[PDB]
Amino acid sequence: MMTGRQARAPLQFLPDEARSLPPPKLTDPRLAYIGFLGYCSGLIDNAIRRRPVLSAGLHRQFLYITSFVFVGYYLLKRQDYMYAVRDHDMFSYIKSHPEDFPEKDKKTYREVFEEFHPVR
Amino acid sequence: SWDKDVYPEPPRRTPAPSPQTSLPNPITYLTKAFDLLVDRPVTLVREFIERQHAKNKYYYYHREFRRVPDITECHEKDVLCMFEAEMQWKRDYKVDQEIVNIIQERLKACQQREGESHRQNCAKELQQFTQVVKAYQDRYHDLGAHYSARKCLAKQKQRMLAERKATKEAA
Repeated sequence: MMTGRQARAPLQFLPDEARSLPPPKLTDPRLAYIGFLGYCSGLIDNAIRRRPVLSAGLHRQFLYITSFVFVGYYLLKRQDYMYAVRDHDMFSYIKSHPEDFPEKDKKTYREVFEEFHPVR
Repeated sequence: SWDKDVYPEPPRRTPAPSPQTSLPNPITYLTKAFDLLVDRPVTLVREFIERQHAKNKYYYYHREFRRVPDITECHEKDVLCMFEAEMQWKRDYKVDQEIVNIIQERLKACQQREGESHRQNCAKELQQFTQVVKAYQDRYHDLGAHYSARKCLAKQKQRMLAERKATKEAA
């Protein structure tokens, strides 16, 4: 759908316009969820190799959490960039073509008529 | 206490006791024993409780709601005004339910108070009950469990259309 939009600047993870958007906070709920996923993967790594799950390998669990948080932060930044691109294209296309989006006469309920279906 | 205009009651007319025999009735003796052994300590305890309540006084108020424009001056699919209109309509609906409850309580009180002449002495209460029941039925009946202001408006519009058409037939 957006294949022609990213056709003049190909293979760009985050273009220059992405720097005009506010970056995600480090206390984001999605970033915390991705870090929790990394911690769960560290616990599974401890479990499937017959190790104490909550005790063995603290450095490995910390590396798991850090790598997950890093990748998740970059992915979230790309996601908000592409949603902003979608909204910008939508509003530009609405503004460029006024005849296809006519304003509707918003009537009140004293003029409209709704059929009454009794329950009895 | 309560207000006597909302809950009307006729002034009572109690006959005087004029006995025709010499045997003393036990009702008077038991009544005198009742204000002796029962009414005096109960009233003393209530006086003490009332003094303790008069030592520490505070108030509470009846919540008042201003009038918001109803659904007839609300734009369709404009939830900001329709939400307020529907809230006002539901508050009014509960108030009307309690009004009909008050009239039913009036009718039952009239019947019990009059006793054996209830079907003559309670004509006004029965007429008031019939009027308020007719208006409630014309206002709120046959809406369903998912009632809203729009269904009530549609029912009222259909009723006025039927009334206007029936007037036009007989004109």
